Amino acid sequence: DACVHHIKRRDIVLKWELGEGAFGKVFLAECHNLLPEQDKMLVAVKALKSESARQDFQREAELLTMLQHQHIVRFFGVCTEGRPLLMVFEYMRHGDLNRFLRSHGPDAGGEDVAPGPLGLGQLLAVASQVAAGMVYLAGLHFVHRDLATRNCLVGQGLVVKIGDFGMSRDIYSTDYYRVGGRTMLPIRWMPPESILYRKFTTESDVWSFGVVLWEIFTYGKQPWYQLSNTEAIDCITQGRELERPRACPPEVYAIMRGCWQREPQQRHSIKDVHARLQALAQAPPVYLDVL
Ligand SMILES: Cc1cn(-c2cc(NC(=O)c3cc4cc(c3C)C#Cc3cnc5ccc(nn35)C(=O)NCCCCCCCO4)cc(C(F)(F)F)c2)cn1
Repeated sequence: DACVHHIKRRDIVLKWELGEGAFGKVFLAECHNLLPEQDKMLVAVKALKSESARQDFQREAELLTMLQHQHIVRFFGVCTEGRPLLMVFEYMRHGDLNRFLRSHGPDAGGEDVAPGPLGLGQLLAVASQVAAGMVYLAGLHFVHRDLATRNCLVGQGLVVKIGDFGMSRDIYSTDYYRVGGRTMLPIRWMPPESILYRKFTTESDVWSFGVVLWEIFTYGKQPWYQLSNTEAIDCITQGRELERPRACPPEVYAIMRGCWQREPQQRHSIKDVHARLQALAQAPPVYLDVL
């Protein structure tokens, strides 16, 4: 049921590689006649590799065209015209959110970003945008299962959008727990009911967002980095919480804990978390200076 848009291979011109995963690589490419205002624009093309993949390929592209929001990474279509199989994405020049945060933690000044550490309003801006994307998926009633900064992209103008890599399992292999197995769980981002009861719901995503929110104010630092995977599981199932980041106001840390209520339905909705963050984000400097 291909209701997903298609792109002729001839309109796609690979320039160079951006990154690589076990199951695929990403290229920067020129895409002609894709958008009307740009006769030529830049896209990020993912090439695959398997009959399991060619069948899997269709499923994700259906999903990707399906969820299109202002804070979900734009998905233009696919090139099924012969092989290799391609997926055409909007190009986000600042890379994933984790790299971006780490590059602007203390300790340069560029086109989109002020010199040195990201400001409180900027840190809040980044968090607000991710929330909105999670608000969208929650309305669509989808669960991300792997919400982390490594799966969020930053675009020119400091635009943050949600994606689901990758890539993530490869470049950030230290962020996953290998179960034998043979799968991998980002245990440091998962709530107690997911580690114990193996349940992943919408209210499991707010827990993930708090950890993402934690990540943002720690400038990309891994949660429970001082702990091993087994030791991390212990702390999480025993109700121990991540300490307040230095760059995090007591007002904002209260939001994290609201996402970290042990019982799934005692947590706040993602609509409610986004609203508090956006207000803080849009808040006048005067209000934030004394925060
Ligand atoms: C089971 C299941 C999963 N999903 C599901 C899958 C996805 N797919 C991806 O997230 C995805 C996947 C991927 C690339 C991109 C993305 C976006 C991009 C990119 C991109 C655009 N500009 C740049 C600039 C630099 C770099 N990358 N980019 C860079 O430095 N890249 C690093 C290169 C790593 C190479 C490995 C290839 C990884 O392959 C999204 C969602 C959802 F819903 F979130 F949108 C859901 C649905 N069902």
